[PDB]
Amino acid sequence: NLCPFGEVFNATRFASVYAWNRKRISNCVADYSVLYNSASFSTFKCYGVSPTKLNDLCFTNVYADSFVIRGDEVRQIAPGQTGKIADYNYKLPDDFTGCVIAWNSNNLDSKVGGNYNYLYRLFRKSNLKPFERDISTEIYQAGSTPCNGVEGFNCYFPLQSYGFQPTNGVGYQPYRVVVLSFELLHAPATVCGPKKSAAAHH
Amino acid sequence: GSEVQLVESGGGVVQPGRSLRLSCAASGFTFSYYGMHWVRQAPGKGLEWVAVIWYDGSNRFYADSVKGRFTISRDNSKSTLYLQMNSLRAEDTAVYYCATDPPGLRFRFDYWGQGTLVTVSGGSGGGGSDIVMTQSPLSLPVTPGEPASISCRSSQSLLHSNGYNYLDWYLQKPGQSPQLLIYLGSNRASGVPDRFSGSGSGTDFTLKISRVEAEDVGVYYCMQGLQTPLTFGGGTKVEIK
Ligand SMILES: *[C@@H]1O[C@H](CO)[C@@H](O)[C@H](O)[C@H]1NC(C)=O
Ligand SMILES: [Ca+2]
Repeated sequence: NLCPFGEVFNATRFASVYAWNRKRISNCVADYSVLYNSASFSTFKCYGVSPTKLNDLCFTNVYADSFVIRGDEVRQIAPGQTGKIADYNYKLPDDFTGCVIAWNSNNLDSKVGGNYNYLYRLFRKSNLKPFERDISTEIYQAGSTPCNGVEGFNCYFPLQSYGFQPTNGVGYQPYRVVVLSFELLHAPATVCGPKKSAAAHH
Repeated sequence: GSEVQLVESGGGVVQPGRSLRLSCAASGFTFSYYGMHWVRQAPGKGLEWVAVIWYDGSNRFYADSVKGRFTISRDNSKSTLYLQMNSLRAEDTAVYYCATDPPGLRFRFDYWGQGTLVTVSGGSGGGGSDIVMTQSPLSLPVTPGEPASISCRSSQSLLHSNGYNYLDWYLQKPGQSPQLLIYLGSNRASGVPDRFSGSGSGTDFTLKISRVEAEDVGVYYCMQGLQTPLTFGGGTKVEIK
């Protein structure tokens, strides 16, 4: 009953960041060590918890959040960050207990002429609360004239594509990101590390 | 909307092989939210897209005929767009327009400048994947007050899973710079009278004028904004009979 992290990290397609995907992990045996010793990840930052100490702990639920952003925004997937991604797209809490994993995906997510499929939110009436997800497409009212569902002066469609292109510098190339957050409820813990087994050993 | 101003400079007469830098001073709107384009028109010819730069400078695309020789850049703190042209050739001779592109929904030229003239004294490209736009008819003599319709087919579907058709129509009145008429297949631009309407989907599109007025005379172009390079039709000349 290994935890299905392969379905998250190796998913053939990744969500746009404004519509970031969440997978709930429960009732399985987690080995964060196979992730931590990988070397394919350019980013593996953990907040609060040590990644090796992670294999010795138990949680009620583990949430895997995945999306694509560009390289120089990966730094925004951290507590206390501001910027277009953290303010309008995916927001980590200041008390974040968990890990941010990222790697470069130019070879999958860029194409000549540009990849327009990946979108981010450029505007919003207010910053997102932590782990809030906004998937709406209302014309954004940048000025005092109401928009009433019509694009116009100071009336903007709020989602915009990166246009990822293979010759872009690395700070502009696409990065796949997995954020792991750990829930300890009052309930029983069902996600434990590999040294907890229910099978007899000889 | 009416107060948007784009003012190109830098044009002149230069020898082949020399360099020239175009400028476009923008006022009247938040320049740093818009992508910016250069579009050119050789004398007596249609419109040809040149280059685009993302609202924040992070991303640029070029037409193949200018790849490497031209560089597009911008200074958001001076609200100015630039075109650095190197190794000028005779075929580069044209009027160069800057145009704005609003956030989202891929490509659109919703405000145009005046042009600078640069004097150096419709194909699918080498690989065949560039979208070709074909318009019909070439000229359309019209009597005032009677309807008009013109058509545009594209070599590739402009319908996306979005449900959007990335097709626009642009009008160039005689002696004027082009202007947006219809965007995304069927939406009128601000101020376009309701006697204009665009229809169609996928690969076949039509523009209809319910009752042509003499101020509607010009050359109408279709254009796809689905992917780069951005490509225009050959244009349809609407004139009074
Ligand atoms: C994903 O990719 C390869 C197998 O194709 C392997 O290196 C890795 O362990 C797989 N699983 C995870 C969770 O990354
Ligand atoms: Ca746009």
